[PDB]
Amino acid sequence: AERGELDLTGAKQNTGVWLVKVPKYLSQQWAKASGRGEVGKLRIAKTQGRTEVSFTLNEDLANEHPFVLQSVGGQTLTVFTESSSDKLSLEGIVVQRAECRPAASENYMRLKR
Amino acid sequence: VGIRFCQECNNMLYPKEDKENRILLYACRNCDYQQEADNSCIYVNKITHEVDELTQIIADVSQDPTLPRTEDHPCQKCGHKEAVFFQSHSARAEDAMRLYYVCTAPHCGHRWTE
Amino acid sequence: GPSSQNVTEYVVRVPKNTTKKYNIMAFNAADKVNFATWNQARLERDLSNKPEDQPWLLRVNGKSGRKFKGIKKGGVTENTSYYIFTQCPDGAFEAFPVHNWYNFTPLARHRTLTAEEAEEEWERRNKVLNHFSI
Amino acid sequence: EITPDLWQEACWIVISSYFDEKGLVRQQLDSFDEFIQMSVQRIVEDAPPIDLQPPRYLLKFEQIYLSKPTHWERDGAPSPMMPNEARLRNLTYSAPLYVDITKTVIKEGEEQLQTQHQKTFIGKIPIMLRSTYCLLNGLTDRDLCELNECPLDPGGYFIINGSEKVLIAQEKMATNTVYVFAKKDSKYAYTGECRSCLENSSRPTSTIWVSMLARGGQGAKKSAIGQRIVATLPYIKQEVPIIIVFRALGFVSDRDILEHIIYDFEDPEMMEMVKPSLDEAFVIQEQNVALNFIGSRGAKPGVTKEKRIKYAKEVLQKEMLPHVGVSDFCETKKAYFLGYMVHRLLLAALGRRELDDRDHYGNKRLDLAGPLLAFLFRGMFKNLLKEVRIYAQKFIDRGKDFNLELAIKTRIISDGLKYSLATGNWGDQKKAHQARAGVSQVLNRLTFASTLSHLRRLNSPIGRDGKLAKPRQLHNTLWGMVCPAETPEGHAVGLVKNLALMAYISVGSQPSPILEFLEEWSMENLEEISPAAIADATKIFVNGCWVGIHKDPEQLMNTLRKLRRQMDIIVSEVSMIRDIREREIRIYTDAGRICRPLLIVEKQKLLLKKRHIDQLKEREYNNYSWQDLVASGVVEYIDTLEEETVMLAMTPDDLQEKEVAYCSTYTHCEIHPSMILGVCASIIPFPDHNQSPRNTYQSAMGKQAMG
Amino acid sequence: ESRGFVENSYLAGLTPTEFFFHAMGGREGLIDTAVKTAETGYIQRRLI
Amino acid sequence: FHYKNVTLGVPRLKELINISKKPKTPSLTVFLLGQSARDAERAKDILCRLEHTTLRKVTANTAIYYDPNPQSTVVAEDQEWVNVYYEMPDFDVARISPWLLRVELDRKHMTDRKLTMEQIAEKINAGFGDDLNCIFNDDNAEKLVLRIRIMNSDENMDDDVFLRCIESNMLTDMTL
Ligand SMILES: [Zn+2]
Ligand SMILES: [Zn+2]
Repeated sequence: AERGELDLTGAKQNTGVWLVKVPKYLSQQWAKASGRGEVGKLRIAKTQGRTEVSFTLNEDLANEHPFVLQSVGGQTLTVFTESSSDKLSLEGIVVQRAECRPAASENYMRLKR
Repeated sequence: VGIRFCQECNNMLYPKEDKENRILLYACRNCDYQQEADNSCIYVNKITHEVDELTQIIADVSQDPTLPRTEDHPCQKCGHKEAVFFQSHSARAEDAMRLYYVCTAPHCGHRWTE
Repeated sequence: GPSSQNVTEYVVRVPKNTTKKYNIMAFNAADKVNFATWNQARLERDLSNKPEDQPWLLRVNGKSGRKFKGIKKGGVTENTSYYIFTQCPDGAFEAFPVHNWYNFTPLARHRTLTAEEAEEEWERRNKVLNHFSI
Repeated sequence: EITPDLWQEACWIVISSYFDEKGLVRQQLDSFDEFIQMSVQRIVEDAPPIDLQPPRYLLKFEQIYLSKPTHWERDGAPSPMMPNEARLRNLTYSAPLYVDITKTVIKEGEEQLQTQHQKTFIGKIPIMLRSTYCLLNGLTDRDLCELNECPLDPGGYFIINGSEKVLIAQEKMATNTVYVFAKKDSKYAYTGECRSCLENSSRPTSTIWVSMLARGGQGAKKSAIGQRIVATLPYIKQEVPIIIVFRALGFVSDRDILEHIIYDFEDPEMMEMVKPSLDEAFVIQEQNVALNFIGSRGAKPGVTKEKRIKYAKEVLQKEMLPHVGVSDFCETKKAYFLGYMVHRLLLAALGRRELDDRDHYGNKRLDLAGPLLAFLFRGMFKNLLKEVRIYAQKFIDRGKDFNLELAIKTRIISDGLKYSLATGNWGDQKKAHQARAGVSQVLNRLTFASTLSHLRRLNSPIGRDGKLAKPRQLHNTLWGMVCPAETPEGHAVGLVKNLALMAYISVGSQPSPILEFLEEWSMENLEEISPAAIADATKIFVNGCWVGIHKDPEQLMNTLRKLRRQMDIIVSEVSMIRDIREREIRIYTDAGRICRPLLIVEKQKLLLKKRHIDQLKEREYNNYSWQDLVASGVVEYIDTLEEETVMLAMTPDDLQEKEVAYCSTYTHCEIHPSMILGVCASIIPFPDHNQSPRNTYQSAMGKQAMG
Repeated sequence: ESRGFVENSYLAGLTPTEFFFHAMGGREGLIDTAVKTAETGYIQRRLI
Repeated sequence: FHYKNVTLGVPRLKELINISKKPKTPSLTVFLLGQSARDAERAKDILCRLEHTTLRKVTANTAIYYDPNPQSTVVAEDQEWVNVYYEMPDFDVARISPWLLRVELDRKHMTDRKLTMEQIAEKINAGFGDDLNCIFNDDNAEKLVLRIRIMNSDENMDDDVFLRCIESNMLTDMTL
């Protein structure tokens, strides 16, 4: 029990976490999280040669965001915390990184043409 | 002929000599990690510099719209009858008027001099 | 396998509060650190800078253990916030904000140096070898 | 739908569309409208406030206005001055300048009292005639004659004390790029250079060399190890080894340093060359002692230790490569670029890439009236803020109060610009010895073709008597952008030059919208990548700054070119180079590059079908012109750098016929090869039949013919 | 023809690529005369 | 320039006007006394005998190997001649240096100057000292190699960097 003491539990549990990049306007929508903090629902479809993840906004939060999965290779990532009681804790190791993007961002099609 | 990096501090391993078993040992000068040498040669200096640029030219040069083309010399590895040729365009230009070719067929990239 | 034919749907929440700030602790893969070898760790802000900005000092295994220095990344939410997504017993997902990015690197405890003496050393070396010439 | 052998009347109907819209002095009129809409608002907006002090005060500037040129009569009644009275009464054609200032007093006296004085007078700026801010903008010939003005007068000059002054475009070496030369007289065997300037915000431009000492250094010591890579940073006296300045940024280890400089460890020939660079820098093996080493020799030798470690901190942070980033964060970028600068110096020593050319016209930029008056306006706005303090402190120590309308010395900006323009020396009045002379000479009004040939003239700032021929001889890259025949004799042969008929100089834009597209098209940033995934990737530069990598360059290049073809998202004046061999991609957006239009060619046929001609000969009552021709992807502006990755055909009906042919992958085609001549050299009949020096004499002789 | 050989006569006229190379030759021939005068004048003044 | 290299005209004049130490192309014209002035072969031999020739002009490549014993012969095929020397073993006075230097020569550049490694072998010894020791092949073998070790009297400052210094010093200061 000391201030500079770091909890290693998460790591030693091999606890995994997911990492997702989110646009600010969506994140600004999320600061207005519905209810306790709910923002919506995540949908995951995996097939024999294709895997699809997306998130859909809460109907309340509204008043499809597909995910792009990103590699975490080349650099080991873990999450470590600082409590409001300044206690330190390692929650886990990052097992996934991702970046949701708005669907059909205008022309792209024109720039392909 | 290559180079050796330390396995602890990731630095350059120097060659050293031990007076016990007459074997080359590679040592570090930050830590003292050790190991023996497999080829037992250190320095080589090529003065002829007769490196054939067939090992330096890239296969995507056949996408250049400013290079001459030929219907005479076909490719051997694929049989395509269109090539694109050029000169050394590098140093060692004393007697350098050879003519390297590159096949223009997509996904062949075969290169050859003559 | 389920990674191929696997399907599912889970709820996502983003709580407006947390009991602890969330940061990222990044390691070079090239080191392939065995976290199992970490019996204990100490974690303190670096003392060279003599708080929230302070680089971290990580000391593995209490007394006898490894040591790393963590340096803060330039930005973390300059254009896009980073979230920690965690699976809950109810299957629903929980998202946690990333407060900061710290870069952790390994430290060389041996090989101490003093450039004052080494400056004179290089000059002497650049002199003795230059002498006794021809 | 194709145009067979009706070509001789078709090429002269698109050229007519060009000049009916652009004109001949759009060179001058477009750089001015830029300096006065954007480049002047940014200078006052990006200026440090003057917090000063007990209470303390605030002052910051918000918005700039202008009014139409006006003359104040003898009894103080204003009236708009027409350009003719300015010539008759020896007046000056200028416009007054205002600003909004807000003043908040901060004394924590339980209240923050703020107040503002909007539209405060500052000074007067000259106005280039026929601009968007002149009294003659957008008038019809019935009104131009009513003010006693000529409808054929081109415009593009100032009226200063009755006279008519014209600004000469000055040449200048390109910035934010790496050049490798070889001084065969001094101690160095090779040298690199990079002049950096952080987006039009710095009065100086910090330059940094990365040298390499000579091989034949007579001395048994250095005979065995070899040459040592050295660096000559700014604001320091002594040379510095590169490994030292590398460690001052962190990166003390020698496995991490030697991955910013060498991108693949299967190359023993290069690693052998960098080995004797560590031996002498195996001295400062930690950060703080390294900062002391460079911090020991500055403009001030530090007596204490903390000041040197402080002094070495910013000089390595705000004077080293300011174009990459000037913030104290993001110092991994200053390491990669400094590594690329050294990785490129070794390639020039192993003989794997050729040295750069000094006079290659793709390494030059041009300073029009825009980037010249903006440089002169900074040094006089700082000088106006430096003397509001001196008036505030003297006036606030007595603690009375403050009044700002009496602090602004209005004669600073008015007489500052008007002086240097009228006399030419590009400096200050007490600085009639430190300035660049020869700019801003008097317009030539001998004959109408001597007027046009004056508003289109370049000038290389090298000396006027140096006997070195290489800055005087004709470069081949001058094809189509500078007239080859027109030049004066005497001592100024080849130093002043006139630009060709269709040559167009760019005006500049912001790289913001391309960067936001690049990141969403699968471009890995520099930070979040491993230095081993860099050997088979094409480093992507933008405007001089390394901003990522990409494992699929060609599709991006064609897509970008295609986007540029419609200029759909890209200002049609950006150039996008891709060199297959060196495996990188460059993009430019700045001002000063010189362009010229060409005809885009698909597989082997032109993209200009007959449908474009029979509707282009009708511009009078159809509203279809040059602009609707660029926006349809049939012509395209081609810079000088981009002109090395292209394959041109001179004439359609003769070079694009399938046969036993020269080439078969033509990418562009010329409009008419007669547009490679200047203004005074395109009035000669059959000049393709004369000896060459004869065409030079007449072009310098039809400028003094009475008419 | 690709490196400077002009094969026409002044009566039959030159093609554009030949008109450019001719201009280059003329330009160098024009610079040398501009140098020569100053050089010779100064050296003669010294000697005399 | 329209005329190898000779300076004429007004720059040659002011090279004569002053007697500045630096002519832009100093050159001594030479004439030949005997039948050597008649036949091209003796002219060419005195030509080669006058021209300066260093070592790096007659070498193909060099390599620093490591033979702790002269019978180790790390490279595969040099064992024959080094061995036929080894059955006549001389100069094992103090030690045998484990560090070796191996040099390859180009007979093209060798014969054009009428050189063969015998004279080189004595002068690379006679002229530098006796700290070096040269054994060599027979020229009937196509490739001309000669191997050198330091004189072992020094082994009873590192010898590797010293050997690299000597290698980088002899190919430019040869004076053949
Ligand atoms: Zn080591
Ligand atoms: Zn093929």
